Amino acid sequence: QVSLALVIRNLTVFTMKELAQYMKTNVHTQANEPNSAKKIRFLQLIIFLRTQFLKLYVLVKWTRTIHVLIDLLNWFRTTNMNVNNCIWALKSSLNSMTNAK
Amino acid sequence: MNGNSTNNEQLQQELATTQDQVASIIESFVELGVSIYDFPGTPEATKGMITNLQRNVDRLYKLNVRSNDPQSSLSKVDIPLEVVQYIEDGRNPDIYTREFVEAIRRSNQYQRGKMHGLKQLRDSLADKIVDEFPELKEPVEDIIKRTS
Amino acid sequence: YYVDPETTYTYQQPNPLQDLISVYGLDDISRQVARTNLDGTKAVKLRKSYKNQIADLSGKFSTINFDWDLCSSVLSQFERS
Repeated sequence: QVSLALVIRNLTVFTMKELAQYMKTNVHTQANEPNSAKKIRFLQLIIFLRTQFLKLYVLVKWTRTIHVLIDLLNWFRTTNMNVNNCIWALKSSLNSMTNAK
Repeated sequence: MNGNSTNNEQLQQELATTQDQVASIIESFVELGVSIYDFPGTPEATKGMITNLQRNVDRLYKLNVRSNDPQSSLSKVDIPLEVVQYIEDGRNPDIYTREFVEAIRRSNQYQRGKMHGLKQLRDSLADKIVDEFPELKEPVEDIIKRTS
Repeated sequence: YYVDPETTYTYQQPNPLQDLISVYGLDDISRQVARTNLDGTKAVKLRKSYKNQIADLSGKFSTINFDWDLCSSVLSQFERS
């Protein structure tokens, strides 16, 4: 099982680590690089983090709509491959027992 | 019945609050990007940029803190990996559900048809075993009682 | 030989013959995202991915230990230069 709180925790830790790494890289980057490139890179990183947080927002909205269809869906899938496994087991049993025929 | 309704209302309110906070965070990030793109370099603009960064950091920290509260309902519900693979493709997420529910319904129809077929199979077999072998008629009905 | 009156097999629960959707009152979401309405007409246009759930938000989605104060000051100094 995975909790939405654990997704929030890991995503926020990853965002903090990425921001810290970007800040450190900007710190030890030589000043000869133009500030425009650094600003563009920071904007791109902010856009990526915003996209990740918007994916999380979609997971929040999904969980707000949500489990009923997912429970029925999983139960029907379990029945389906249980039937398939029963068929395969029957075929294997006949293949094995044909020798004893 | 009332407890389930109360727990659903709490979970809906907590997720609406979470949605509003994340939407505010996204709007603040959009404003931050707009300010960065159109930054004039004035000290007032720099102070506004610092304030916006601090507000974004505080909002992100608040989103994490409440979500780890043991009294929050936000922990109550996994995510499908097939959905995580499909969702990037620039669209409105309905064909994965349509086609997979169609497969589910096909499997259910196959199950029902095979159940009906097996039922008629064993009914006919019991009838004929009774017919040509009356002496075994009594266990056969018990067999039905053993199956049905 | 194997006829054991003490060995009784119960019905599998839930019974697949019955309407398994309505066993636990699970028809609301199924009706919400059903393929077709009660009249058979298409309800909503169908697609694959999360993009249209973010269209209401502003933007153009064409393609789809730590000292915060020190970093903010560094960014301010870099921008003011």
